[PDB]
Amino acid sequence: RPRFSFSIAAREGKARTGTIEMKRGVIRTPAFMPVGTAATVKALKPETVRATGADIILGNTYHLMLRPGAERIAKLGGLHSFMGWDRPILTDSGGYQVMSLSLTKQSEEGVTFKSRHMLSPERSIEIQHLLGSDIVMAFDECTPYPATPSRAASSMERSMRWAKRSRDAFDSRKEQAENAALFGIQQGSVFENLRQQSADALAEIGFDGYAVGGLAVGEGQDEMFRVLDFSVPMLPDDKPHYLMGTGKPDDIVGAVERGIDMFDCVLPTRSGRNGQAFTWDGPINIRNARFSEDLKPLDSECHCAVCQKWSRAYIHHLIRAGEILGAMLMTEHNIAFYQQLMQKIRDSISEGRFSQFAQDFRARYFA
Amino acid sequence: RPRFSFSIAAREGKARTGTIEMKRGVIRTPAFMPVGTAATVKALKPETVRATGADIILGNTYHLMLRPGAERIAKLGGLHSFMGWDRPILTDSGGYQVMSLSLTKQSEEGVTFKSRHMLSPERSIEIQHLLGSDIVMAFDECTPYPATPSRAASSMERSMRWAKRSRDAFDSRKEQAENAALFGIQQGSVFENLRQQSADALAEIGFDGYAVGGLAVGEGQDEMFRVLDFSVPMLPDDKPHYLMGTGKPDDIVGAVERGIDMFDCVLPTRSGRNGQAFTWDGPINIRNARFSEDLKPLDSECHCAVCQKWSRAYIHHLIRAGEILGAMLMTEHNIAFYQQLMQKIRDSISEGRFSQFAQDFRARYFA
Ligand SMILES: Nc1nc2cc3[nH]c(NCCN4CCOCC4)nc3cc2c(=O)[nH]1
Ligand SMILES: Nc1nc2cc3[nH]c(NCCN4CCOCC4)nc3cc2c(=O)[nH]1
Ligand SMILES: [Zn+2]
Ligand SMILES: [Zn+2]
Repeated sequence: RPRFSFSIAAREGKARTGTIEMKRGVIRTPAFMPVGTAATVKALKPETVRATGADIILGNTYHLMLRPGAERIAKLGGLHSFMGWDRPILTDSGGYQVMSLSLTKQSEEGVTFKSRHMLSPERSIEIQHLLGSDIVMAFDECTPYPATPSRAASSMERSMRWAKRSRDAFDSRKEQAENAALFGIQQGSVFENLRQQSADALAEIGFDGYAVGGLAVGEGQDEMFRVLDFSVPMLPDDKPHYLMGTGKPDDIVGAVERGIDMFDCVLPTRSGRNGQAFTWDGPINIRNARFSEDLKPLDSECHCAVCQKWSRAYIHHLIRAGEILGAMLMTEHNIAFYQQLMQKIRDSISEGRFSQFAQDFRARYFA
Repeated sequence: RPRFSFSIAAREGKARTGTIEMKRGVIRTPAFMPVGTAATVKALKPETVRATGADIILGNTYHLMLRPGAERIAKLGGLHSFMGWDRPILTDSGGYQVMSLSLTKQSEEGVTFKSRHMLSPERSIEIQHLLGSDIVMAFDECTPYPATPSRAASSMERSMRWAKRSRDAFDSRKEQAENAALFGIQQGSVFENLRQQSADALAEIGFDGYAVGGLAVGEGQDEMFRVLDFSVPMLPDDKPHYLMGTGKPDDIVGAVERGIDMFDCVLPTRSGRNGQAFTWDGPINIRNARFSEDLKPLDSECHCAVCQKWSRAYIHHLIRAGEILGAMLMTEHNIAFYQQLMQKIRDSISEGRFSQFAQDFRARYFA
């Protein structure tokens, strides 16, 4: 397999389906990436993550540099070996904590977090090298929402300067440049002209893929969709488009309708541990007393191992009792559900009936 | 398979190895039973419990009657169906909480716990029927340690009266009597004459197996062994002997040397979640900083899936980070270790070299 090759097999309107080939494996798109922030997809063995259908998982520069340490992971043979996942890993650059943990001194050089730690385009790229990430994100600044046009512009301009520095850092590291891929991240808040400037800047630098950054930060679905409407067409058509931090199933569906190829969110894992289970008729809260004697599986159509074997009643008991198997079963099902969602999306695009699928999905999910 | 058949295949001194055949499966003895108090062996799927080598698991009348409820579990098709374990289940009778949660009003009729709940020989037997346990324990009173001879005698005499009531309750329930087995529980504290009276009383009533109760309650290994020395020979030789609540690996080994066939303890599961891992060179605490960069598996000889795939360093990180996969991996290994211990015990008895195995095990484990 090549370092990186993205091929589009089918389209319907702005939506597309295809594959990313990398050295550690093939990624089917549109893809959902389970989040493995602390070098584990919470409450799941990697074999189980794979069994649900995941092709790639997400790691995090910020968290892994704090614990257990980037250099330590490298000494131990890299993140893949460490956690026992041998397929592709995408790592975020720490740019989102630059905003969410704002503990912080910011400058053109980078960000200092307070023990004190530094992040910069160069250090972020180096850390992702130490981890051995397959898909490296540029170091950026996720602009807070809401932002004035002036502040959004200043922030986006700094991010584009940091994007160039990330590109150069990545390329100066021979082994990284030859074996991994680098994605740039578009910023510009909700403003069309700034999104355009950012897209132009990123394309001039040149990346393997392009993420839409700065969204899923409280703007709401209407506004996110409005921004995607003009923003995704700005990006190179022949490269993958990654919407960072999205999201709920309806968000994913609408985003694919608008040209997005890649997704990540903690929702299936986190909310799984909190008792929310996704079904084709919408989410349920398994803690609810109405499930105490319900012998049906979490979802009536789901093909996952959890739904093959255990009842709502049992999982209800486990979650109420705070039992670890509760978290395990809920999380496996929720991740399996998301992967079944992506599979149905890929198949419907391949067959030219994605518009109808979107319509059918929503009618039932929000009944 | 029969309702219950215990066959002894080999002996060495007081130790023996053989099988218990029941309708839901065969139990190899000496056996270790993982504890599944809240209708789950904590942090493990039943398939994983089986993969470690377990033939039978332990459930608890007291806990399951409180949550989720005995009648509810019965309406849902029984404990096996509920939790997804289709092999034998032994349930304790609630007799040990009669002492540990002493919240309690006690009388010849039974025990009232405070919502208020009642337990008695008749109610305990009924609850274990509702759960669908394969091996039912008689309702007893675990005498506190230390106890005066007079108080130990009074308590033991009440337990023997309760043993008769349990026998009669069990036999009056046709489906239970035809499909499950009933074990009596010896009491009498550390006093030889009272242990003898209890054994005589239990044998006169007649049970499928006999447990040594009232031990592993703070008496220490020397005293426990001293009591086992004269107590186990009092029990019917041709029936299984179950030492309740034991224990550490050295306790198990010495107990088998003294004629015990069956064991249960929370140690591998509970201490597993707390970071203690069992190895042939003794337990280690994986939280210790010395394991932060240790690439070796938890144990160098262990055949479990955990030791095949992940390092001490990774599990150290997970446990320090409070990650659920940490508990999962530690628990799987610890239960696998206990089952490997039992297997080595069975094989050494079969080959007439158990004495040597005991000696070799201790020399290395306590080096
Ligand atoms: N480097 C980089 N990473 C991003 C990551 C993002 N994540 C989100 N939204 C979701 C945030 N989650 C919500 C659930 O709790 C955890 C944080 N929005 C995100 C935006 C970015 C971004 O612009 N840059
Ligand atoms: N019905 C009945 N059940 C028993 C259960 C016993 N368990 C123990 N010792 C271990 C207690 N564990 C120690 C670890 O924390 C949980 C309780 N000792 C036990 C003794 C009995 C007994 O005499 N009767
Ligand atoms: Zn499912
Ligand atoms: Zn192991």
